[PDB]
Amino acid sequence: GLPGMQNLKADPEELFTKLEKIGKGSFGEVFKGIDNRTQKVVAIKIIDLEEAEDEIEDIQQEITVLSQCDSPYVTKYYGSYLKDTKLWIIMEYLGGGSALDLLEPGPLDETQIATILREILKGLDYLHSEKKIHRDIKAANVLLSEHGEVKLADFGVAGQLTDTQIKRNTFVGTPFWMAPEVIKQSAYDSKADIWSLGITAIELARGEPPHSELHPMKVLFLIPKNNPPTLEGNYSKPLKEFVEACLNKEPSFRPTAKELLKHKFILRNAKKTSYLTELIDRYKRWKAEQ
Ligand SMILES: N#Cc1cccc(-c2c[nH]c3ncnc(N4CCOCC4)c23)c1
Ligand SMILES: [Mn+2]
Repeated sequence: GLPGMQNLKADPEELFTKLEKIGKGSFGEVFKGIDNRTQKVVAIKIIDLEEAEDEIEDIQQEITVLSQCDSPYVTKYYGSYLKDTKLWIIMEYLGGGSALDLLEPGPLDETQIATILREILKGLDYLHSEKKIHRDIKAANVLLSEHGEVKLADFGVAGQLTDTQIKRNTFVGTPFWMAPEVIKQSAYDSKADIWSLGITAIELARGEPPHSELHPMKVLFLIPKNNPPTLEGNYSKPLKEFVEACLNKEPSFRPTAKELLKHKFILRNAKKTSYLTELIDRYKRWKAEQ
């Protein structure tokens, strides 16, 4: 039973005008689309189910997790449609670019980094309160609306905790951002997302996560072996400390998302999300001169 799945008589090729490919998600490509009834722009992920086996279970879970989320900090889910062998997953469209794209014209300043991290933390606090774990936190999965609103996307590997299953052990995520306990498949919880947040903070400050120049297989031994990464360069002490707070090998030593919302780096530097339009405009202009 796939949540939000619509009637098979509903033809998504009739209900939506599929436009250009905007990227990829887990299991399929993502396209920009227009909802023909409201004229609102949507993001559509298309999965060829015939081109899949033992992935439908992971596909169902992504949809279930998305459907149970109701937050200004998480991409909205508008239902699923089956067209022959292809599943159309309709999601909220965010036109501002990902935090990673916004890094292309040049570095971010600490106000921008703090603002983005604060909104990610709002999303993480929501998910964690709902006993959900995102598991793929990185700048490419942090999307902005054209107004500067920041939301979490890519629920392809998200997990659910229950009163019976208080911890997860599955190997999921993107190597460079994965927590040591996830890579070693130890019992883990929401603290794994706090480690990925620390890596994301380095990425927002430097433009790339640690070990970015290495093969992802090398990081599978390096992350559990090495001391946790630190933020190197001329960055503020509160920013380096924020990074260090997230990047502790001991998960119980990592603060919760709610606690990090009161970190001095956030409180001293974060500003209204509306200021992020300057970053969106900077990217639009840059793109136009490439
Ligand atoms: N499954 C999933 C998935 C993963 C990551 C992001 C999104 C996504 C939702 N709304 C969007 N609006 C604008 N760009 C978006 N992305 C598409 C992926 O490439 C980058 C640009 C999205 C969906
Ligand atoms: Mn992805």
